[PDB]
Amino acid sequence: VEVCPSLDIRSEVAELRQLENCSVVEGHLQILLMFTATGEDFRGLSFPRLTQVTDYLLLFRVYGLESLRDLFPNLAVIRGTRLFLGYALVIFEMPHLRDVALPALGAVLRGAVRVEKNQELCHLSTIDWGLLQPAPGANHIVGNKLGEECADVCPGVLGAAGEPCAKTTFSGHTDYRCWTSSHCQRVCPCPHGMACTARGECCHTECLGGCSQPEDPRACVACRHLYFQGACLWACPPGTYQYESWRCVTAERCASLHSSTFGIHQGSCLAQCPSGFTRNSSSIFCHKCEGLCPKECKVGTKTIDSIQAAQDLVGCTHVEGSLILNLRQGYNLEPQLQHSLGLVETITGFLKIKHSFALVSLGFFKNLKLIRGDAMVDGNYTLYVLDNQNLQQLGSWVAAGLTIPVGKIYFAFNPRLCLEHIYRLEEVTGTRGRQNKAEINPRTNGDRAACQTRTLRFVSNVTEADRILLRWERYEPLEARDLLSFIVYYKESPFQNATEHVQSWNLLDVELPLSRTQEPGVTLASLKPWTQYAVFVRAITLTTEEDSPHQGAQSPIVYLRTLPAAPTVPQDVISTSNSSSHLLVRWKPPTQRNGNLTYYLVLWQRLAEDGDLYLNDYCHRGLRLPTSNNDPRFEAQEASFQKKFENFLHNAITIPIDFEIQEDKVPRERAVLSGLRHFTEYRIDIHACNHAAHTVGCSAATFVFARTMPHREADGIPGKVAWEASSKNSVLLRWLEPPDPNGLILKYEIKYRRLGEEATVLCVSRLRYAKFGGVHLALLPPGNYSARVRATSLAGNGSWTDSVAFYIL
Amino acid sequence: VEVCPSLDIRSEVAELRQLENCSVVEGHLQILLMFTATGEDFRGLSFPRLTQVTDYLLLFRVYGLESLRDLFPNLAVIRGTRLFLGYALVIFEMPHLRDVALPALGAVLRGAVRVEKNQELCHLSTIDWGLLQPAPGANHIVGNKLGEECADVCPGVLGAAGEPCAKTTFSGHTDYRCWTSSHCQRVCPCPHGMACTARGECCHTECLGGCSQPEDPRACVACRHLYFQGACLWACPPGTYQYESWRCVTAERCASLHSSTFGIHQGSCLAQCPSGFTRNSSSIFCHKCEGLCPKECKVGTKTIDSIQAAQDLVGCTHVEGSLILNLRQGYNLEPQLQHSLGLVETITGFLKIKHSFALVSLGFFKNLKLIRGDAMVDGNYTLYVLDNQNLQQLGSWVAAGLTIPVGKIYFAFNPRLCLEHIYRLEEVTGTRGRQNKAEINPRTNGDRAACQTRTLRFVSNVTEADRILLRWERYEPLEARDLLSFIVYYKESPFQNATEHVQSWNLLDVELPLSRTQEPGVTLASLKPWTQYAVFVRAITLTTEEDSPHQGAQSPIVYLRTLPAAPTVPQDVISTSNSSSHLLVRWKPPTQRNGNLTYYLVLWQRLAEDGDLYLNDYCHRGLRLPTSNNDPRFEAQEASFQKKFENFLHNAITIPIDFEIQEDKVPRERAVLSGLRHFTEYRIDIHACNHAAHTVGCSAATFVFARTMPHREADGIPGKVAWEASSKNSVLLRWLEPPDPNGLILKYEIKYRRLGEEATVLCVSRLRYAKFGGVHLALLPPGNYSARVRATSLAGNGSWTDSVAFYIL
Repeated sequence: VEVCPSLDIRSEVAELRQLENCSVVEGHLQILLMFTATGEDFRGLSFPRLTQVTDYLLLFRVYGLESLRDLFPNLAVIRGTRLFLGYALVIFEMPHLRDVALPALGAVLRGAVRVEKNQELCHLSTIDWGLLQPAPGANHIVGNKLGEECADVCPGVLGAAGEPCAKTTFSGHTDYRCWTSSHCQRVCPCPHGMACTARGECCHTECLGGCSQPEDPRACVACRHLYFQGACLWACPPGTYQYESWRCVTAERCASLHSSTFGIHQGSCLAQCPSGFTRNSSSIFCHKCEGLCPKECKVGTKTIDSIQAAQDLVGCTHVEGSLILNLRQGYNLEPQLQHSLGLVETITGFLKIKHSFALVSLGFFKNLKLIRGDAMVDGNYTLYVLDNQNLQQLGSWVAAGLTIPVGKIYFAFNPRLCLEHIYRLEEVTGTRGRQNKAEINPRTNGDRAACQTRTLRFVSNVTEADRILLRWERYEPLEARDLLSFIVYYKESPFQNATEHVQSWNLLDVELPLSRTQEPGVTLASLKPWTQYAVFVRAITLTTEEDSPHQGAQSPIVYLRTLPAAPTVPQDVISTSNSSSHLLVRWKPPTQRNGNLTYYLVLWQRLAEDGDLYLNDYCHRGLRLPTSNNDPRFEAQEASFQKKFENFLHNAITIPIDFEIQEDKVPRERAVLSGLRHFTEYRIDIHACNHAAHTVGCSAATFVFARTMPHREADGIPGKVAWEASSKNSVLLRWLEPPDPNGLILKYEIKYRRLGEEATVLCVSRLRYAKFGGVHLALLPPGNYSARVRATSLAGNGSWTDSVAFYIL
Repeated sequence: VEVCPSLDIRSEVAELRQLENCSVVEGHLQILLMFTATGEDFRGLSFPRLTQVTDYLLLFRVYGLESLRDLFPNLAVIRGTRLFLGYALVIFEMPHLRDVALPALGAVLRGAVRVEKNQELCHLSTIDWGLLQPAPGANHIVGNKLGEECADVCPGVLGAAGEPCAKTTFSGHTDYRCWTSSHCQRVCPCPHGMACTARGECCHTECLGGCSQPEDPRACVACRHLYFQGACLWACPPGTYQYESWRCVTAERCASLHSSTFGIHQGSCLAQCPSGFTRNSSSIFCHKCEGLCPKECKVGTKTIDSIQAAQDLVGCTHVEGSLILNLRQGYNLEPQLQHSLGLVETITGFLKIKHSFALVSLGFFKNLKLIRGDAMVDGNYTLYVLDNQNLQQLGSWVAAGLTIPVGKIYFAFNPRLCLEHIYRLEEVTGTRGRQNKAEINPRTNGDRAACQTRTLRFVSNVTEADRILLRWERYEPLEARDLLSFIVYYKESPFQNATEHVQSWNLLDVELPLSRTQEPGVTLASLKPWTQYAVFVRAITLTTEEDSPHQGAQSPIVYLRTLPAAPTVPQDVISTSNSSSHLLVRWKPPTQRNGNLTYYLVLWQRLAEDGDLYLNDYCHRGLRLPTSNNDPRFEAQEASFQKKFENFLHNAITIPIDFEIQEDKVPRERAVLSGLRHFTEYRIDIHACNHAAHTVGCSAATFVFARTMPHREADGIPGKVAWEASSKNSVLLRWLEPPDPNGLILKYEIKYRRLGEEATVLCVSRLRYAKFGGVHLALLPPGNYSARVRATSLAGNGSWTDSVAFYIL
């Protein structure tokens, strides 16, 4: 019945009293921030006549509210046309709340239900939103009281208050459905979407929530689809039109309800027609737009100071007022402004542009056509461009596109706006005799900048490893004085796309020589080898004469490439041995390729064992034997030291040409070395390479030391150990040295023992063995003895050999 | 004998051949980067006559070098006057090296020894640097071959080559000292610092390394302190002077050895006198400087493009040439340039300054006094200042400090340099009629900028929570046209120190109104509450007239403070209960104080237990009982939701004014609550506060829920359980309810059993107990029975009571 628009209530229980004359809310109902409220105030407060909310219901921090069983005892239908971030029912941070208690709630047509952060509210898990919501899968009910902490008691089940009611399943829990401990959900047997009554018989289909009589559209308490004159209908009668997607009102009635921009397109009296539809003065029909929507925006004198300030005028076509641009802190604002401004076609007031240090061009007014100037600046000025430090192009809204009915233009203190553009604008405007001098006079605008940009062509280029010399043709300063100097912009551009005038570039001044020959030239230095550089030049040609054509000149962006140099040393060289005659090497590409990497030059050299291990006794002073490589591969002073030695290595180059260095070339970053000796150390040099036949050469070495795996039977003693007895209790035992041991042999451990007793061992060094060709045994009891021999090499212990038996008498 | 200056050898074994005519090196000997070298080349190469190196010895990547026993068989003394980063002997990354082998090395007077990354070099740990170095604690010997991997064999100990030698301790290892397997260290018994001979008798004290005859200074092979004519002396004879800290040469001899800037101060013929000493044309004595050192620097035409380019001229006083300044990319270069330039007093050539976009002032020439202009720019120009976009002050090198003998000055295209400074410079120079017009004419320099800075005083200030209104006195534009507008710089400065003109400031343009009243004014907005802002204003007053005094005006930096507002909600509230009647609360300060925090308002409210737990049976459908608080304290859609509710709370304020809210004020960020009930829940609201008597008020609540600890004996049943028998086998057992249970009682578990058999239990709800005041027992065999009762509350189980005995017949 009553319109009752969307309303918000805060801070006062008395403020709640604006719902006495309310029946259905044509919006959203918000109740929030109730600090000075107790249970006594809410116990005696009720709104029984409220029965429908259109948009959504929000409750937030309403102190002292125990339950909603008294506030909304008849709230049946929540339309949910407009959603609070997708939620039609929000109950957030509500102390003293215990149960939702909406016994008369029939359905929620659209929207999710969010009930979060109510540490005292429970009695929620005992209800199903399936009968209420069409999709109760979007509900977000977390943070409340623990479900098992409170007993979700419905009037049935146990010895509760009284008569029970129906039970339903929501998420596999076929349990009783109850709102509170006294009132439970009204569930009646009939197909979905049909309100019922006290008798239980479900009413007419168009009914929603409840009804007074069965099978009667006029008896509905809330029309499901459309409402009109106490009747429920699928669509409005032909004499009416839809409103708020929930009621029917005549064209005049809905026109009065919105009392200029409202429209009734497609059977719906909306506040504004959507894109492509508009109306001006005819009957209230949103007809199709021709090619665009002529949106009209009204501002008195809108001052623009940034992109956001101009974002208000987006989509505007006819501006009813004046514009005052002032953009000093921005940068590259042309695209953003063109996004915001540029659909404007007519400006009723003046246009002014002051102190726009960031406005390179006025090209964001492409569709600007008319400046009527009904309201104009003091002194009778319509276009007022003043103090623009760098404004060159002035845009393309010229050549009969413009017309200015009344007022004069005023260009002052625009140094980089040469007078040809302003004179062209005056010519195409059609008003020339309206103004006078001192308004477009020179000495303030038109100097400095150029009008006709000439072209300077590079004559000579020389490229070095870290230096580029350029020479362009000499450009005479036309006018005699015309003090000029060139400025070269050079930057590092990996690709062949670059933009002029814009920082990223490197600027370098060059004064031209005073002669006819020896063109200006320039020598860029400190450039990385094999790097593409974008270079161009520009003439400054600043002059002070009154009437003179500036005619600045510049050059196209040209891309040059420096000569390649030797690359850096390979990094992280890892060597391993998976066999007794093979080596595997891996590494990483150099940190500075300095060209196109082609391959890696790998050299390996066999290293002879040091003479230290040869001539000395090893029966005493044992050492830690070397092990084969098994690497798993499947502060300021120190830094200065490494930096100095890196600078030393920077000048190191390599010409790609028991001790014999063997070389190979490997395309990938991994190498396999074969044909190596067993248990012999090798030094590996790895140099990254590129096109070095004509270049300085390959990189420097990154040598590592790798030892191959020992052989299993390289220590085996050839032949059989021989014996020679003597009459003086001594015996000589002779055995031949192994032919190819693991590097070298160290000692001989001979095991001898008399038959029956324990075993004895003896260590003999190489010199002692070679002195007599074997070992001597003396001062032993007579009898039959047995002896065994074994060789020991750098790899480790050898293999025992066949025993020899001798006799002593 | 031979001078043999410091030399570096690279890349060629033949390049090593520059030491045949060398006896003592007057510098450092570097041997590095020997790629194409094998052991055969070095086996037949020796330098027996080299016996001393002054600075240091460096070896780096000399392939094929096995030992230095043949390269330097007589190198005895390393002076170490100049150190390679503190090291006198460096051997880095040396493949094929096996042993250092410096048998004749006597001592290293100064410097550490570094031997790193020699995977094949060993035979180092068997030597002591104590007899060689005065402090062998600075040695850095890591990364070589493992000490235990190779046998440090000296000619003694085991069955080595031959005659042994002495043993010494270095780091607690009293072991033999040996250079190689054939030659060991020469150690002779005598006090330190005394060379000995083959006989072993230590020679004269002045001897070092070795000697030919004992007790003879003329027999030394290398003089320890000073050398002169084959004699070793502590100091030079009076007819000579020191050189390189190692020899004596006459004044004429050392003058010829340095053949202009050399000096012989304090008995040492140095290449240049230190700070405070200099000589010009007299005898070669570095006398004391008067107040500064007149360092003279010669440059032809030095072009400066950055601070580093000007750092060459540091410390220069008399510049012999011309200077061409060009600083376009820098910022705030005045201090750095004053550090570099500023000691210059005379410039023989011209001075030119072109395109210096970063040169605000010429104040970095404080000591500049004369510009002779021997070499001068074309057109007879000595001072050539051109195209300086923002150059105002021109420095303080004026007022008779300057004089220009010949040439003219030329100031052009300096917009921000008003003509008064240039005219003053011309007046103090003394040359006015030398020049003419078109060289200091207006229309290029002197416009835009001001000369006499006026003062604008703020008239009115109004401060709001997030808005500041200012009004300053109206400044008429003197000259009629004089188009002017004010610019206000405002920034957030916590303290009262700030610098003008410099970005950090926020710029805002203000056009002055066209009237006599209503001073210009400005309204800064979007400002944080209770934040100090530095504000000042500046008049632009740009004009185009020929002869007019610009007379710009600005205002002093004034600091304003905005009004305070309510603070944010306290964060991270943690509540706990350490007792049955106390609560402890902690939190954190608000993220935005919005003033000076004074205290926290803490409210607590007792929460009654929900009526759900009262009227329902608890013998079935058990729940999870609540637990007392024991907290240990010793996506886009969600974010938008929280943001919207934070915006809702932003307008929430709190006036600092079974259900009773009790309030308190706490200065610290922690509160203690006492006098609470046992096992009763409490809601705690915490609001940060500040001076809110006149402000909008305190912050919003941050309530938490806390339950006190349960009482130990609150469930105890008062009195004694009574019994009443009946003739129909039934008995009634009555017990009184506990007076103050933990919240509420839930059920009664009564335990009864016949004497002899097992025990039985029975559950009774509150309603059943209250129906008859107790429990009933029926249908039991006759006999003497005993029963016990217990109470159960929300906290948990209670305490058992005294039993009651009854009889059935």
